[PDB]
Amino acid sequence: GRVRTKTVKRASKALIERYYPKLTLDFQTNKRLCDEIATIQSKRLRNKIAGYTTHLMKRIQKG
Amino acid sequence: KKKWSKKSMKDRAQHAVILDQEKYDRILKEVPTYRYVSVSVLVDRLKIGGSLARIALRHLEKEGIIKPISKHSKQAIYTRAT
Amino acid sequence: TPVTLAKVIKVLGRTGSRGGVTQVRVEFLEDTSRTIVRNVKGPVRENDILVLMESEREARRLR
Amino acid sequence: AVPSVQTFGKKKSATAVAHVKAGKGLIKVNGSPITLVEPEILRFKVYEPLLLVGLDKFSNIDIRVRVTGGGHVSQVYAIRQAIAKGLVAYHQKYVDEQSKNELKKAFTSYDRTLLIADSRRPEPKKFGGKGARSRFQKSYR
Amino acid sequence: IKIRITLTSTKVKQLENVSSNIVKNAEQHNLVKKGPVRLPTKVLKISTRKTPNGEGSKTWETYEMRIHKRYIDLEAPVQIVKRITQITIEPGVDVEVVVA
Amino acid sequence: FTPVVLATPIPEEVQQAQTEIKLFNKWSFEEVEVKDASLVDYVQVRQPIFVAHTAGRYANKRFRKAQCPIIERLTNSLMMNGRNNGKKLKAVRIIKHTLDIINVLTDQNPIQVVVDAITNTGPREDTTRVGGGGAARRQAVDVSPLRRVNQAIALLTIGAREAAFRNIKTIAETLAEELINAAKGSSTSYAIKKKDELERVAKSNR
Amino acid sequence: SLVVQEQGSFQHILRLLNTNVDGNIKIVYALTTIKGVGRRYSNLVCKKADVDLHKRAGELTQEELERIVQIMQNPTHYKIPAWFLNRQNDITDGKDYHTLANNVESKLRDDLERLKKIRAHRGIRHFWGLRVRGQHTKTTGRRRA
Amino acid sequence: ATRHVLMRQGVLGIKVKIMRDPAKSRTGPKALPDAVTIIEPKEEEPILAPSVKDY
Amino acid sequence: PGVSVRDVAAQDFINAYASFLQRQGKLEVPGYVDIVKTSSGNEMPPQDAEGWFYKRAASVARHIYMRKQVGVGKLNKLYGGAKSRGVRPYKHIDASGSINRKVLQALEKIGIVEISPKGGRRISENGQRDLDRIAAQTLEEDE
RNA sequence: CGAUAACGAACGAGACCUUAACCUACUAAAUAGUGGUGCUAGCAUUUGCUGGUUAUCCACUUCUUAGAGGGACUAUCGGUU
RNA sequence: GAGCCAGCGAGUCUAACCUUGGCCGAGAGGUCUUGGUAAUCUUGUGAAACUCCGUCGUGCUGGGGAUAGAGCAUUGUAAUUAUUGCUCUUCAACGAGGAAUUCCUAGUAAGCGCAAGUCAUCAGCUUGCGUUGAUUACGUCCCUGCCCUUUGUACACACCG
Repeated sequence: GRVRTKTVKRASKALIERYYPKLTLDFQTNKRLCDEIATIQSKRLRNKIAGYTTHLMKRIQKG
Repeated sequence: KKKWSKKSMKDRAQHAVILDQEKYDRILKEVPTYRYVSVSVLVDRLKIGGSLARIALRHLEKEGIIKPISKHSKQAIYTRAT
Repeated sequence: TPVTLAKVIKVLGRTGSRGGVTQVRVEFLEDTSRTIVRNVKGPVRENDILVLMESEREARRLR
Repeated sequence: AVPSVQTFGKKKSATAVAHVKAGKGLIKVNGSPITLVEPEILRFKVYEPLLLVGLDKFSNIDIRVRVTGGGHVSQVYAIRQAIAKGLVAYHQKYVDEQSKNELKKAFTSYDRTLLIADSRRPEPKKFGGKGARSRFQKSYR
Repeated sequence: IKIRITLTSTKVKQLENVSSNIVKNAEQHNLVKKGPVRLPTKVLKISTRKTPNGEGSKTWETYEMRIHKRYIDLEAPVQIVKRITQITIEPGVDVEVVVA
Repeated sequence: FTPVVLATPIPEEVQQAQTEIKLFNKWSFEEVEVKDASLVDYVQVRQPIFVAHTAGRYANKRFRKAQCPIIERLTNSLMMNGRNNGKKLKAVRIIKHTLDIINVLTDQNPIQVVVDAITNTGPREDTTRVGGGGAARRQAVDVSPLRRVNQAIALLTIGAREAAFRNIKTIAETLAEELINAAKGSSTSYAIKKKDELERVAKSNR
Repeated sequence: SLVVQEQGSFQHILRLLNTNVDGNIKIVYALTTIKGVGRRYSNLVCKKADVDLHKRAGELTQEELERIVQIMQNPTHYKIPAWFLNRQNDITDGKDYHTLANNVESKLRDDLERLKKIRAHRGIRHFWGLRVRGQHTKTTGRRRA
Repeated sequence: ATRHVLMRQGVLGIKVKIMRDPAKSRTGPKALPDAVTIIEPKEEEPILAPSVKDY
Repeated sequence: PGVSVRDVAAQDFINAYASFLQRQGKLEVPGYVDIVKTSSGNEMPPQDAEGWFYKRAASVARHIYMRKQVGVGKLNKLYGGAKSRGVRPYKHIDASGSINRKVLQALEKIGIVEISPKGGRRISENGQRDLDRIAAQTLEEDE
């Protein structure tokens, strides 16, 4: 299935904790700021983290 | 050993492999009113070997009664002329 | 061969002891909105027409 | 100079590269014209795009194709993908986007394979069997 | 003079920094060249059983040795040639030059 | 219509196939409206093709085999029994000859005769197992339209195959006569006999 | 395309060298029906006999058939390459012979009993009815005994 | 590492496995895939007004 | 328009060429024709027994012309094929090098082919002109 | 996901690596190809088509390889929770 | 008879490997040469199945090729209980397989051949490669077994208790 592990979810959680203004709802810019703002040893992992952060930013923007 | 088959005899068909004047004018007058014609049609409906069937197909498409629509090998397809 | 043409509007679920059959809700086309619930062999989903060799039976379940 | 492009069509192992330019309306494949592809039914299969759009779009353009790799039928699919991509490339490069897009719309609405390629790349074989999934046989007694 | 340098190793990044300092040395000295012609990689496969004895499942392992080969063509007079050969000896990579 | 020429000459009949409507070499995929409103949407017309061979990704999803062209499904069913695995070229060859045989006889559209035949030989009610414990029993149920299509094509192909086995009547013509028999409804065709056998056993175990 | 009507010249069966031969079939495979001759030698000797292969067996002439058998019992005279023969460099003469319809089983028994009388391995295997060519005999072939 | 050792009663196998720290690698991956770093953004005192500093 | 073997079809052209050569005088024949199986794998000899040398000749002239340089080895791997090794599974096997050498030497005699350096044979200009010119004659033959 | 006498953790899974696919975007190359020039063969010659040619050179990297890289994260939309 | 298209991969230095070409031989094979330490030459591995034409004819028959007989070559110090190959001849079971049972959900099954491992010679074996390419599901626990929980137990070499 498309479910994701705790490294993804906790990383996404922490980035939205202390970087909510600097990022946004756009998958592309979230990836292109993720690459530098958090050192990640896997490109596929970076993409997964970016996707979940955008999921949570859509949730935050309505409610 | 055991077989699980029966293997009885049959006619051991005597399809012609050469012909005579009776078979010749027979096939000349009887092969029309056969909207579909092929090697197998002549064999099963006229009780002739498949070589005669093929050679007669060449003969009949040369004079012109049977109109081919496909002259592909292993399957020959003819109508009749009208 | 008097048959009945009826259309599945809902699929209830797989039945048979081996998941080999299904339960469906089927609406008669002649005299519409008179429903019935019946069985199917092959793959099927909603809105799907099906011939019935009789109309007046409803097998509930099976093992 | 010349108005010309060079595209391709891939397959299982077959790559068919096609050069297109302004000519006199000729089509060739391995130096042999389009009517000599010779699976003799797949011939119509490779005629299909130009029949869909009509030979009007081939009036003063010459296409020459060269093919390698795999079976006869794989070569055929590679050829038709190559000429479809090359015609759409020619109308991307010099002719207007309207003609290109309606052309490509017809090609895709007929079949996705003429432009996009079959990505079913073959699975390897593993041990334990003759193939990728089929194991040999179990015996107990 | 018409030399050809070639490298025949397996440790990729070693070979690649070798080719890189070679070509930047060559281009800083402003010498003709081709690029690093990267040949097809050759994978040596040895496929055998895991089991020393005969029993267990028939489980096969396939070990591989990946070999990478590169080469460049150069022109330079003999003194700079021999200095270029005696420099850029990085371990793991095997090197050889030929002429004509 | 105008016959347009180019530097490489093309045959004029295929130019005709180009200008009006795509077809076979001869036959017209239109006016093949089927009689069974159940089996429509699980047959495939009004998207014509020249060849009965294409690398359609049909077995990835569930009902993508319904969107496959029906005559392609017939070809795909013909190549089996081991020795004829693969060999789609001989499959489409046998289809070409079979359709020509059907159309020299019964002079309407042989595509029409294959769709009327498959909806004729559709099995409509089947039977299924109930377990029991110690002993198994049956119970008769209804059938999906897609399964009618699949069963009809399987029945027709296998009947023509075993009819063609060990006799002079070639597979093309034996398929054609099986098709026209199933088309009219013959009670002499393998397909119809297996069909009403199954419907009878269903009726019993109703 | 050639069609011609066969009259009483045809015969359903015929005779060649102490062996019945079937008409109503192709001559080359009719010849193969005779023992001591297979498809190769039959086709070869029909070409050397200079006669139609397309024609069947029963509808042939006695001059054709005697010409054929004349070739068959002295082939090397009729310029056959001398490696077609089924007994080349015979043990008793060193000549290249062709054994035929009746002589085949005879000469078979002849060289077999030669091995049997010189007490050779192959001879004793032929005697007991075992396998002679070094086969495995443990597993395969129980349904001959 | 794997080793054999011979006592009078027979052989004893020893094996040793040592996982070093990734961060001290000095060549290769300096980390682990399921380990990531979340660097701190320096918080900023706000504008409090619009204003400009010229060069 | 201009014509070449690649412009004309394959089997009919070889048929027309081999027929032209069988009518065209004295080519060359080995002498062991109507004897041999043309391979090690072919379980029988050919059917057009008086023919089939000319078919082989026409095909090799076409084949060499399409290509640049070939050898009797390449020709054997080309013209042979599957063998039924009885019970044992099929296998590729090479055809009769004597047949291919002899048809090539016949072609060198008539001059269609020409021995070529860097190994092999090659189409001559005489071979080039008469092969292409027979191709021109053949695609107008049907009318 | 959360529920909660449990809190916080570790191994396994996932992550990771290889291989297969995509890149007409970078580095490029007679030990891979492409086009063009000359030399040259054939057919039609009317404009052309099909070829051969490493010392004939000129250019390009789409196909071919490899290096660094990019790309998919279920993106977007609609239901369901 | 013609057409006739792959991919993975292996190769000689103080040795005798892959071997192209041309010449002889029906063929196996021999011969004199060549190229290659390899994207370079073997090799575009011109593979097979396939297609196009004909011959065949429903005939244990041109299906099928065990079984045997004679001869010609190669490998090897040595081939005898035939290494292998080539040629001719002999042409037996086998007419789709009984209770049963195996593998399989996509370029997968299945058909097809190819290289490598073994190797002086010997593939019906294996490991990989590509060529042609389906039908049938998107489910269930009914069979065979697995995982978690609840429950029962006179079980603990643990239900073969």
